[PDB]
Amino acid sequence: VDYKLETYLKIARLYLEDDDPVQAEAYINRASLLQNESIHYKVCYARVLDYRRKFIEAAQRYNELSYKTIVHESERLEALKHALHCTILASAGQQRSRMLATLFKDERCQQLAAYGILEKMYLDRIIRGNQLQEFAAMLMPHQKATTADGSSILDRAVIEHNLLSASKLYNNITFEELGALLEIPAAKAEKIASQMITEGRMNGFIDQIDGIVHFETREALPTWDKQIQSLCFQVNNLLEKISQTAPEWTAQAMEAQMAQ
Amino acid sequence: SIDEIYKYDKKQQQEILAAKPWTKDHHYFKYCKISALALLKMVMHARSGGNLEVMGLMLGKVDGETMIIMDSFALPVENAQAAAYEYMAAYIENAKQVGRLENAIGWYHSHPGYGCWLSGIDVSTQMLNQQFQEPFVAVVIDPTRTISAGKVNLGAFRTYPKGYKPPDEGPSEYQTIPLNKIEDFGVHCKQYYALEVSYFKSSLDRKLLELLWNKYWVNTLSSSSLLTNADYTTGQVFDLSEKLEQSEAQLGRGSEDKLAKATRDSCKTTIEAIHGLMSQVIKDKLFNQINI
Amino acid sequence: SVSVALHPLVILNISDHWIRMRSQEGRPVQVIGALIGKQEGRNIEVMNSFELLSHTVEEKIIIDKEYYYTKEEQFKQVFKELEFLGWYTTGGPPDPSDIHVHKQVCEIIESPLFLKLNPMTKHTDLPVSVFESVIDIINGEATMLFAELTYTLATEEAERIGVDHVARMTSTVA
Ligand SMILES: CC(C)n1nc(C(F)F)cc1C(=O)Nc1ccc([C@H]2[C@@H](O)CCCc3cncn32)c(-c2ccccc2)c1
Ligand SMILES: [Zn+2]
Repeated sequence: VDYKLETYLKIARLYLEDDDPVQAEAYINRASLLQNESIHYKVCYARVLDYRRKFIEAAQRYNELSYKTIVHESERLEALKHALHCTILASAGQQRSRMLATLFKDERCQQLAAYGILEKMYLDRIIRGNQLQEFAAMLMPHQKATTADGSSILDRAVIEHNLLSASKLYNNITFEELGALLEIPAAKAEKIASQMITEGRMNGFIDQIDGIVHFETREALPTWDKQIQSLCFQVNNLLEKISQTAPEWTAQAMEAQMAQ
Repeated sequence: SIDEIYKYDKKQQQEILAAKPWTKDHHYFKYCKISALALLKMVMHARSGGNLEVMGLMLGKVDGETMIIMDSFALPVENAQAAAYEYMAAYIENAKQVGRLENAIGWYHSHPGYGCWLSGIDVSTQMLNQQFQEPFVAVVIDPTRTISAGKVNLGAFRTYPKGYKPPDEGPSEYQTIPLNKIEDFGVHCKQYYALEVSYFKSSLDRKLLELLWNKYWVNTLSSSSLLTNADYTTGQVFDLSEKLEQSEAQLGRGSEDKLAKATRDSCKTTIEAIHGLMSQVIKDKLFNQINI
Repeated sequence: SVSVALHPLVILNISDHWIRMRSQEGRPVQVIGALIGKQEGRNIEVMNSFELLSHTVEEKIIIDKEYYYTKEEQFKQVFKELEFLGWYTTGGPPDPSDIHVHKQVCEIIESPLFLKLNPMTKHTDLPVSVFESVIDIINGEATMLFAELTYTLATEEAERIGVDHVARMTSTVA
């Protein structure tokens, strides 16, 4: 009945702990046929997907298993931790953005050590060196996927995120300051910025003689219109707050008096 | 009971259709009434179309000498028959089970930047439609002149039958038609007549619009229309220069008095520009001149 | 937390739907529909809205999914760039029926919005209220609640002209 399934799960978990994932995935796929005839199966599948450099699926599985009420609170928090870790270093895309939004909307995410990086990725902020250092410290070795020549995927993705987020604070920036803010050599900063602009990820242009990369222009008349709109929004909100925090009194009496 | 226009009775519509009075007279329908929602739907669809032409259908009913339009929907048109009629039938079938009981009463399409009139193809299409399915009406919208003039440019026309020659009686307000569409406007101008257009809305719509104006004035106060339409004015100036060239050629020798028409077009464009400037002058006086 | 922009066309659609159903059936009746629009980054913008077909069994509302997918293909034929965003209804404060219908809707899109209009109101503010669903754990049970979002009004020139023309309804400098 379930003895064979339990033995298969035990063998798969032992092979996974032995860093032999091929046989574990094969055994999990074989046992999935008999699984439906009847909790730990989902955990094993999520672990297998995590071990195959497929991070968005593992994150989704871990999040959907974090809501199981038949599981202890600590294990639910651990599953949330795994989902967050797989989401942060998952490949960039729309599904990753939806996953980040779902995790940000979760209150239980506020008691984890990787929540700050989740907030910085979702809200388009600059991730400094120390935060990434601690994140790499808390990562398990199979997560750190690096090419043979180097160029760690996580570090490159963090550099791209930092440069995109710095595109929203600066009107223009030199190469030296961009390399000091990304903590990379200025030549590498110029190369990364040029590559990013070429593929259409960003809007901007590079003046090499001046050594300046210029982001969006923010022209004058549309800026004037936007500032006018914001000022009128302030007026409307102030009136709403005055009227809803202190009725009768000034609000309605002066409204009527102005009408009269 | 302003909402009574929204109540639909099928028996009266069947009786009117079976006792068609429009088959005897020809200048029968002279009033068009459009709901606020339908008009807004057409305007948004035409604006979303861009600089191209978009066409859709128009559901509604009839009431005496009045054509009432209640809703609309957009045909795909990426097509006359085939795809367009498949979409029409499927949409009507889908919408009949959610509360939309009315059937088609017309078709609408946009004329971006060259007025509201029926070309030769539009006249032929309207003749074909009125031959088989009656009553019918053709609504033409200019989504670009609406922004420039601050006025909704819309016109509901109905086409005279072939072989009928009405005796004059055409007011024919002046329309600034571009040079390449003047000839098309001339041959087919007496084959159709325009219906006077009015608009209506319900009570909840009125209340919602009144409550919406309390926060919608911000967008009016921060419009800056001088930048939203900068290519339209350039095209208008090009057409006006060509018309001036033709009027000069007419002057060198020796429409009627083409100089007057060119002057009218120049005046319209210039007045639109000055209106756009004075709006910004008012904004500058209000907001920037409070220098503390 | 997303930032939502609203178009007056959606409010007109909802009000017209309510008026039509109330006039046809003879008594005021709650309506249920859908919203479409475009999301850029974290900013949502609700453009249009189409009615939806639903049934009532026992005391619960069941959304007809086949009709929804038919209408989804129909609107995708025309508005290619527009995407499903959430649903709308008419009423007052959120109720457990809205929770049940939102649970039903969540099977279609991961994070739908919830728009509620109040057709019978006494205050001097727009009765449109926008909510998002947030999952929570209470006494070891997984429930969901509504968190309200602050919405604005989208700026479109043709939309502004049309709404102004509708609101007023009757020289050149003058
Ligand atoms: C009601 C519609 C579907 N219809 N029914 C029947 C009839 F055969 F039954 C026939 C028809 C029908 O497609 N008419 C028509 C004719 C011409 C155009 C375009 C055509 O010239 C090329 C563009 C220039 C133009 C300026 N003004 C009309 N056009 C359109 C049309 C309008 C807007 C978007 C796409 C097409 C429709
Ligand atoms: Zn036409």
